[PDB]
Amino acid sequence: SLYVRALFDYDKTKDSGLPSQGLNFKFGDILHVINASDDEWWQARQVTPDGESDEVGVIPSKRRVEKKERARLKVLSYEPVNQQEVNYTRPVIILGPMKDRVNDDLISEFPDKFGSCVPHTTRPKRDYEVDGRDYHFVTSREQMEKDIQEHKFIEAGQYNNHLYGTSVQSVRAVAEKGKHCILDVSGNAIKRLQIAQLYPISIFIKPKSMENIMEMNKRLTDEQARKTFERAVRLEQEFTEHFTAIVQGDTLEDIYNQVKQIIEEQSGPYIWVPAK
Amino acid sequence: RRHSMENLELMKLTP
Repeated sequence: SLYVRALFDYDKTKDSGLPSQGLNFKFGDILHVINASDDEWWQARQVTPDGESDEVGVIPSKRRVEKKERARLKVLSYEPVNQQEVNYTRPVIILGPMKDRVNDDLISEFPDKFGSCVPHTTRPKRDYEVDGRDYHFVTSREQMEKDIQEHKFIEAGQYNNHLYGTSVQSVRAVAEKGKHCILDVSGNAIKRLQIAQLYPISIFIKPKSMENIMEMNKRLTDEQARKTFERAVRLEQEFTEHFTAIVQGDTLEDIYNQVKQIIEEQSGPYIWVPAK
Repeated sequence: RRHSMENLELMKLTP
């Protein structure tokens, strides 16, 4: 049958021209499509982490959703998904404002279910550092670079003219040890992990406003709040298709609780993945 | 730690 991840938000009340009672959903939701026949509207049911809703509603077709979206600018509708079995604990990528706090809280509050991978660096090992503990210390920039071009790293960067990178093997190492690897990385690492058959749980924290940002962090100035909100907008525009979920709240506590639940809901041995 | 990772200038990577 056809199972789909919703890449956008749908509100019945907002849409006119519905043939039957619609089914309104949120981004990230998984929908079971009962009949795709009409070239306009589809009949689907919501798929919950617990059950499968006994209900039916009308959702716009992929075709319909796209014409509407394309009509504006001078396209995200539905991502077909399959249920897949995993032998590993999925990595976790939180993105958006407050993500760092959310990362710190997961590791602190649940040390057994969460952890950090060992990154690679070309920075010369200090006498007190142990290779394999702090970093995997690469003794050749040439080698480090060849590793990068060969896609050994899901992310790489520079600090004080030293190369740093986050290895796939290194992430897979925590994943197989039974912990969610908490990654501080950009939206680009998401696809690489997927390509690597390690499917991260990717959660974006979407600020409702600049005020929303300022309320959760009271020590930010207007300039900072403005900047923080503006980079969250482009982050969302760039990576949206690659998010497993998007969360909003009026408080950090509210956001955090949601991420804990989503991670829980996404942490089973069977997960929904793109069909390809 | 890890401080250096906290601040990095990221590099674009090949497809």
